[PDB]
Amino acid sequence: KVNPDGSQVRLKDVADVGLGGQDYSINAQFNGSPASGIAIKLATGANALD
Amino acid sequence: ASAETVQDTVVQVIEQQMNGIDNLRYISSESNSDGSMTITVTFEQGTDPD
Amino acid sequence: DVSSAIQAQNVQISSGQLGGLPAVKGQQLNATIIGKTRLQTAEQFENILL
Repeated sequence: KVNPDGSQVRLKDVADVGLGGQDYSINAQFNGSPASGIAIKLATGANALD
Repeated sequence: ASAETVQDTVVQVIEQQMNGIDNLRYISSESNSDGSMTITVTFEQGTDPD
Repeated sequence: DVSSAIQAQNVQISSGQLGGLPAVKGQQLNATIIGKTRLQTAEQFENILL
C-alpha cells in the first residue's frame, strides 16, 4: 500500500523472501551426510531386473 | 495467450502429473501463439487404448 | 445477505500446526491446532447474526 507521505511500501518490509521448500517434513541422510533420495515402486507387470 | 503463457500456465502443470501411467513410452507437447496446445502421451505396442 | 452471512459464519477454518516446519532451534513440542468445524444444529443456524 501507500501511506500519507514517502515513496512506497514493499513486501521486503513485512517478510523474508528467498527460495525455500514446499514441504519441510521428510528429511534424509545417506550414512549421516545430508542427502536426498527418490524411493521408486515397481509398476504392476514390470520386470525388476529390467 | 502466448505460447509462453500456455506452456507455463497449462502445458507444464499437466506434464508434472503425467506419471504412474502403465506402458508409457514417451510424452511430447506443443504450445502455440494461437493459444492452442497438445500433450501427446504415446504408449507401448499392445497397450489397451481404453 | 443471508447467504453471504451463512457462508461467513459456517466455514471450516484450516488452522495450521503449533511447531510446524521450519521451527526455532529446540522447541521439541509440535502439535496440530484444531479450529472450529462447521455448524450443526438448527439453533446454531438461527443465530448467525446478519
